[PDB]
Amino acid sequence: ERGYSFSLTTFSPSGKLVQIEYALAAVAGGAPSVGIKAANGVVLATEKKQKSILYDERSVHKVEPITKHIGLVYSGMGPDYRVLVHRARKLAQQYYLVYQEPIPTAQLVQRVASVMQEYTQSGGVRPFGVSLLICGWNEGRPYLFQSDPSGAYFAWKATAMGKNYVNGKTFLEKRYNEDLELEDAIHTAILTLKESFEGQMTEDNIEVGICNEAGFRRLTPTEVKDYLAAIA
Amino acid sequence: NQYDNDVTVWSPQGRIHQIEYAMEAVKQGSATVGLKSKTHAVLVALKRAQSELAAHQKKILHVDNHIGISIAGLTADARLLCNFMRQECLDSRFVFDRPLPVSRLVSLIGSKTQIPTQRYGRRPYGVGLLIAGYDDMGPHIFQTCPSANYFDCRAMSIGARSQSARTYLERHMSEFMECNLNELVKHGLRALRETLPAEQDLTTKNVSIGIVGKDLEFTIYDDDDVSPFLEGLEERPQ
Amino acid sequence: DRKIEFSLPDLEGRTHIFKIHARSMSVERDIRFELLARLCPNSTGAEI
Amino acid sequence: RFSPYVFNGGTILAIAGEDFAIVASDTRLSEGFSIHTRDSPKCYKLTDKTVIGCSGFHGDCLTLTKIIEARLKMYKHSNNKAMTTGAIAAMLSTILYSRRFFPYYVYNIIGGLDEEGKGAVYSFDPVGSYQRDSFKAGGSASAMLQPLLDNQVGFKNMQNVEHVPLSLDRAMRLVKDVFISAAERDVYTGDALRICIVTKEGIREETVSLRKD
Amino acid sequence: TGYDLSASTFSPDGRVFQVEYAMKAVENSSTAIGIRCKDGVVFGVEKLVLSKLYEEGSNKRLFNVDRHVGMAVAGLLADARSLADIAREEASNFRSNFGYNIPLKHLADRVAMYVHAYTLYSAVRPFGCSFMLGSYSVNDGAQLYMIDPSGVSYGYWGCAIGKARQAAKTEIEKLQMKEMTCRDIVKEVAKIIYIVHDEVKDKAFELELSWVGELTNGRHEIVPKDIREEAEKYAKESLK
Amino acid sequence: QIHSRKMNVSPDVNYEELARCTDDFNGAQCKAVCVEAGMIALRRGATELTHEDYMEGILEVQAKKKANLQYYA
Amino acid sequence: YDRGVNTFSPEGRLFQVEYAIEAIKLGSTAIGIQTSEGVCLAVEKRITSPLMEPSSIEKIVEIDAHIGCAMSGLIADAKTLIDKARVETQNHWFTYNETMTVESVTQAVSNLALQFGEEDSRPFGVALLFGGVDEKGPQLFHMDPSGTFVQCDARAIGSASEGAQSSLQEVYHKSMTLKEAIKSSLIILKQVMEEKLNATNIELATVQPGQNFHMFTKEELEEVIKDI
Amino acid sequence: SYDRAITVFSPDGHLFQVEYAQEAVKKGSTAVGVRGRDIVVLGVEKKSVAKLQDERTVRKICALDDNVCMAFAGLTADARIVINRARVECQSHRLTVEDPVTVEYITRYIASLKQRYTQSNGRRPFGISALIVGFDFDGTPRLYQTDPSGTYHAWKANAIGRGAKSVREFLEKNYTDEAIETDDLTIKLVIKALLEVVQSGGKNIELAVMRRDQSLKILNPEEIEKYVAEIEKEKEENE
Repeated sequence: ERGYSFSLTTFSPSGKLVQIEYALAAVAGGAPSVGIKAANGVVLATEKKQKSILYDERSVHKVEPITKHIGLVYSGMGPDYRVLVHRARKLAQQYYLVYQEPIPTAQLVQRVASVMQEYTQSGGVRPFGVSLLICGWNEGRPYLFQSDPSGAYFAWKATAMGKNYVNGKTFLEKRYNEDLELEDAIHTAILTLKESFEGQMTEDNIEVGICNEAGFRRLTPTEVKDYLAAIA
Repeated sequence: NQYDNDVTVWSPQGRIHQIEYAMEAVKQGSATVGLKSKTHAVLVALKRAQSELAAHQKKILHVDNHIGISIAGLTADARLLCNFMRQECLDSRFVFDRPLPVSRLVSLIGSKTQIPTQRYGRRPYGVGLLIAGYDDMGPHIFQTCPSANYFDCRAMSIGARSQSARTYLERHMSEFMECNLNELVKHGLRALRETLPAEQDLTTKNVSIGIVGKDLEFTIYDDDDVSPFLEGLEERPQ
Repeated sequence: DRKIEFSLPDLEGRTHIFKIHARSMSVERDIRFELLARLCPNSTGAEI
Repeated sequence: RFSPYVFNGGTILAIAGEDFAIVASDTRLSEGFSIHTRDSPKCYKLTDKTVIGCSGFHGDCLTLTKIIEARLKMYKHSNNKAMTTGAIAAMLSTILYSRRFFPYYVYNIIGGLDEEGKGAVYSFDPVGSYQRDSFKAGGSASAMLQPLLDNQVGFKNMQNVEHVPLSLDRAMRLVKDVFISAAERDVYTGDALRICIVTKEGIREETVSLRKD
Repeated sequence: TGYDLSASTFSPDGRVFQVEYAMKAVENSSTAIGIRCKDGVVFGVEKLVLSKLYEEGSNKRLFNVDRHVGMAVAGLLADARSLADIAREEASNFRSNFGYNIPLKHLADRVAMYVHAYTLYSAVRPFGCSFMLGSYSVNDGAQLYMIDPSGVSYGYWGCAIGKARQAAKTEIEKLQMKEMTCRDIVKEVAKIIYIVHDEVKDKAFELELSWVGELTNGRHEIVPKDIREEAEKYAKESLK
Repeated sequence: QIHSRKMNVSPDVNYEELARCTDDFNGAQCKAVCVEAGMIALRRGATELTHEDYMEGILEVQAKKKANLQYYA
Repeated sequence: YDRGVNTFSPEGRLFQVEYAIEAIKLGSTAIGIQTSEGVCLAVEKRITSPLMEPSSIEKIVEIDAHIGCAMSGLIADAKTLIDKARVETQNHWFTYNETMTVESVTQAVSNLALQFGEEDSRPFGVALLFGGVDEKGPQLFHMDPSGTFVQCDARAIGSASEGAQSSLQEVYHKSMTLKEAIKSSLIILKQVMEEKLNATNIELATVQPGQNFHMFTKEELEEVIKDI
Repeated sequence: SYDRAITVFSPDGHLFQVEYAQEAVKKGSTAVGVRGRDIVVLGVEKKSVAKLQDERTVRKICALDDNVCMAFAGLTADARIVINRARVECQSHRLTVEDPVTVEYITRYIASLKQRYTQSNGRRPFGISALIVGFDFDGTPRLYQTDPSGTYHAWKANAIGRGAKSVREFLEKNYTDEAIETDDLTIKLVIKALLEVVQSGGKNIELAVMRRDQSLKILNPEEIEKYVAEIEKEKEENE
């Protein structure tokens, strides 16, 4: 390069940031997903459709572990997701090299969004087009956080991103409640995934990862086919 | 017109117009003529004056004991390439203890002027270098361009109305090999006098002559020792 | 074919345009206009 | 280990005349107990009116000579004139100080005419100090030549001795006698005595032989 | 228009016009052809004399990269001398690091990546040159390569660069190429240059010939040109 | 040469000198230089032409605007 | 309305340095004359308000003990060039034990007259007159923002630079004396300025081989006005 | 690294950005200042307090040293960088040559800093214009001023801000040396001059003097009522 370093994102005359608003439009056209925190662990569920019968399903993964107790999914564009995964993989290690202790789930979201917010203000790059959902049962009580391309972050009992995310928002408000179990949370997570999916729902149409206090765990397609009895 | 701004932008016809504009800057300077015999190389320049009280802007400048150059165009690009020119001559004088041959020094200039003709935010060097000197195999007359296409010529002229200067050369280029210095020089300044209006020629204030020779270091004369050369001339016919 | 341009003349067109516009009015015989044109160097004939 | 210095020898003499300058040196280049060559003069014509002598470590003498020859040309293309004698001595002092913490091992004497046609001799040191003197002798045999010219040229320690100015011809036989006596006692003083004479008309050279032991 | 400014923006149909513009800038130059026999490579460059314009022997477009590697450039001239300085520099590092002569397959690839590198950024422009690469080796044979301004580099038995490109390659395939010795081909290349370029465009032209092969012991040099003079004598037998 | 047919040309004129100094013109501009050079001779009342007449016509067709460009060379 | 700073004209000259010469026109006028006896020099201060202190506005600024200066154009852009030209004469004396000549001063000044750019800014906006006495007698030079360096016998620049140079060619010859050239200059000054000539509008600077410095305290100024 | 020029030449021969930032100085509050022979005075106007808020943080008159006093216009933030820079330079001058800093020296530091801040690339100019008042060794009181171009410039009376030329026109017919005779008359001179400024009801006038042998002493808001009383008494003798 040369040293141009000028930010391509400036304020509107109305007083808004236009490119961040356009990046959220690419998030809303992403694949639908949902995440539910119910009183002993967190359940994450995504909606993985192969566009043809020729694709392999055991190659590309959506529910992705970060530590042995921290998982992470997304709703947005594919290739930009794999950047900040590898960033967050390394960033969890410098906590562990210094403190010799597994990193809390609130501590990544401080640091991952700080990577992501500074990346918008920096020069000559677009923002990301990926929102995240981060889970983990650190110190008994589990956690469920949601970041966005605007750099912000929140803390949800249960939420949904992707397509028809406002329809599943009204669905989770009525169906879910204060407390549940882990097994009840998976039942309603498929019920809001069946709200917007296609016709057939098999072990390859969806992919589910969970947290316990025993640790983060990703479900194999056997038990997902086994939990597919009494569907939605 | 919108593709005629930067050096980087090619044309849809395939001609980078920034170089073509820099060729016009060479044509604004005063004319000068260089030529060579078998054993000598003489370049003659023409000066201009900004006003009557102002002195005339000098053209020929000494570089090394055999290499001396003429100039046309800008004056910043003149001294910027001149400081690079004097630097390279004394380096091989310091390293190899020998003078540079004239040919491969000019190849360093085309490499030097290449980079600001390709990268962004850099103008080409508007300059009109005529180069004379000895290597071990005789005299040489070189000319350059802002497009960095150096030419091993035998007699050229660059600057304002050099169109008429070139025409005199080919009808006397056969004579430019056997004649010695006294008529070799005054062959050359017969070519400058058609680059002029028809009422002034050379009146010991606007002409300079540099000669490099076999037993002769590159010597510049100006307006007082030029007067022995300016005698023995016929006037312009009409 | 011909690209004729119209400039602000020098110092003497202004004196002459003075003699065009201030011929035709009723003035005193003590005119002078080199004094007037040197006071307005950059001006159009409309400004005259 | 690798020691970067070695002594080579040589002896330089300069005399500031009234309208001239005489610079003399031997031609032996030795190292240790052996002779590399018998033809190695220390005279260097810088300009038409300035001759420098360089003794000491010979590898620094070849380097320091070529630095000065470049800066003479850099002066002329920048100022359209040549340097004076005192301007070269002022320039050389900054060059010798520029390697203060890794010095040259070179004794320098600059002789030549001033801008009034009088002899000027500038002596030096390996770090950069200098002064203008009437006569100096540098090199290996420097101690055997300074007190004799104090008696002859300086006219010191003599009662009722007049002060005649040194002529050109009297100065020639003074130079030819002191290198004969120096060659008897010094082992570094060689065979050929290159003598350069800087007048207001050019530089003349002259070579006188000595004993070959 | 609107998409053809930088070399970092794609057109809305899928190409880059800055590379497209610089290709036909090479097209406006004079004709330089190349051919190989079974034990050598023969170069031939038409050069135009304008009126006088130079001492003959000036600015010859047959460069010399290595002892066994030669050039035949066309298109823009000043950037061709830049690519010659890159190719001489690249063959020296192969000599210094690996201790033997550069193969022509690698030397084509290292240069073509360097030509490719100026087609990706807005700070620099693409090159306006195209050239040839001829070599010979007793362990390899005679190889002839070809590099466009975009960076595509592969082999040929014969090729032509310049204005006369398609009209000049129609008669190249009319020859036999396998069984020929290059000394026969030296007087063959003379007539292909001499057939094309009628003097209606330019009255004065002049022929150079470069020649590397088995007769030259692998070393590259110019033909004995004033010697033996069978280029122009055998070429001017095309009067009817 | 074609448009110089009707006009009185002094027969010491090289068109190759003209064609080398008429840079980057078209057929309309090369016609215009021939037209203007006739009237410039009509200004001073000369009948035949000269090389200077064409060179002044080139200066008019190119339309050099201003002055004080003297800080070159 | 935003083109390159480093781009040639389609006619072929330049873009921005042509505008730099226009920026000299809005500055005050100045006259310097080289005589065989010395170099006299003059300028107008262009006083705006009587509340303004007059001696805080200077145009003649010394460079060395025997070299003066004269500026017209942007003020603090010239103050960069003055500070460098003072230093580079001191580098000359403390490496050679001699004074840098009047021509060779301006060679070092005009090197970075055109060195503006991005790597390694805008061109400057001031024109200078350098007088001084050296081994070739008294000298007088003139430069510009375009780096074009030239020697003049008597150059006048500023807002009224055109009418000054025309009137100066009438009254100049080679065999002038010093005080004849001094009073001839201020006659040109009072024709080209608009205010009355007094002890506050102008100032002089005269360097000589004998009187080696330029030395023009006030009320010598009133001595010349009462003699004209 | 930002290799882009901001300020270039115009076709008429001017700069854009320098004559483009001086309007920001014209949209600031006014502050005037004169000098006597013993006591200098300078007074800002247009306090415009919110009548329920703090005021010791909105100070527009500060000091670089125990000799030199500040007053400016333009925008607030650009003055803070210039002032805290110049406090370092005047104190580092004493780390060098042991004198107190002359008031002409510190104005050349500010003007040279502000000039290269326009000459360089990718840098907005400042939008302030300062008044620099000091009474150095030998006890000679004098004042200077700056400009966004960076031209230090000595006056005897100054007026800046929104309404500068009107106050300068008031001082234009007020060249009396008798007003520079008495110190309290010179303070009443500025109070009469600041009365010609916007409303000036005795509350928006913050004046400060310096008796050349003492640090800056701000007059309390009782002498401001006292001096406006005698200015009203002196104005009553018009009949």
